[PDB]
Amino acid sequence: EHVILLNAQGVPTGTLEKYAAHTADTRLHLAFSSWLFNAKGQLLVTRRALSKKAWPGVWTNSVCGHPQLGESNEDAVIRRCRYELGVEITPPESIYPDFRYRATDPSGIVENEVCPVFAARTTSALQINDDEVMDYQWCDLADVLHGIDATPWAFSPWMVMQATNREARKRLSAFT
Amino acid sequence: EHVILLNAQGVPTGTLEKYAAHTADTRLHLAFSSWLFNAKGQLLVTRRALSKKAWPGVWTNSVCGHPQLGESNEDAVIRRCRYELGVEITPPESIYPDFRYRATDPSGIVENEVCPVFAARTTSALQINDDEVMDYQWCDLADVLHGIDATPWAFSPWMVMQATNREARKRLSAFTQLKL
Ligand SMILES: [Mg+2]
Ligand SMILES: [Mg+2]
Ligand SMILES: [Mn+2]
Ligand SMILES: [Mn+2]
Repeated sequence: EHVILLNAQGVPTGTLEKYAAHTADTRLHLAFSSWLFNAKGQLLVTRRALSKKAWPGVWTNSVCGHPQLGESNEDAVIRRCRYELGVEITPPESIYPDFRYRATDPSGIVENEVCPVFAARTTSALQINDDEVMDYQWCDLADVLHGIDATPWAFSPWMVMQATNREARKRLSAFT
Repeated sequence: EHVILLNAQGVPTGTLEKYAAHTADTRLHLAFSSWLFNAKGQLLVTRRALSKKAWPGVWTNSVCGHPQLGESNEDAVIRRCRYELGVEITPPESIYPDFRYRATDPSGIVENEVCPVFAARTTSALQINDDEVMDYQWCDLADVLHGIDATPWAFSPWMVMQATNREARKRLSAFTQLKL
């Protein structure tokens, strides 16, 4: 797998192997973030495996990943949902198209991404890939927002940023 | 380093090497838990390092540890605060002396402990020890308590059990006063 390097204006300029790409000096690249809800409207929150290079063991929104060259964001979401969670989903919907962020994890590993945000509903049972996900919780979106608002440090920095953007929170609040 | 083994009634029967002790079938042993507040009354919350054998990478209260032979529970608090956090403290106050818990961690390691709970003030700057703590935050107690209420699964189970104990929570609240 790779990541897609982006210039200032967001234009793809080349690629890097994905593992090699995330370092203390990560360069800007393309990503996505997804928030998954089940048919009952519960939010899936996941805990990243301790083997992930960036933010291992961190609670976060359902699924993130890295679109490959010429892959649509919707297809990347679908792909990683299958890969990380063995789950089938409805067509992903746009909830925060212009999200972009840079952050450094506790060991000094940086994410630096153009990271459009989506939401979808699961249409099958999860089947967990424990190389990616070490724990998960189905919960009310309302409670998750309360926890994000009270102890943001207990969640990934991008999950906090996405959830605290007015429009994004508005749009996630509707999948319930 | 060892742990002090306890029987049925809470009576020590011997010691066991610490690493060897914590397994899928951990025996009952002595521990402690401490909640630390700075002068301003903020609570120190910490994130266990990824290398901890039990609940690695989990957010929790300030410091937990295991009294050793000849050591009082309070001196163990003092020692671990220095070892894990580099920090000096005021005399630890007993806020939940009867706390006991058993729990299995995400990879199946069991903790099975008599774990009196304390609170104290820090009196020096932190010098975090990265072999034990990977992250930390100074917070308002109320915020932490709201977080635990909302998403209890995001924290260590013992942190949540202690914080929702009415008596222990009242003492935690007393430590939020600003103290020069
Ligand atoms: Mg991912
Ligand atoms: Mg400890
Ligand atoms: Mn990335
Ligand atoms: Mn123990």
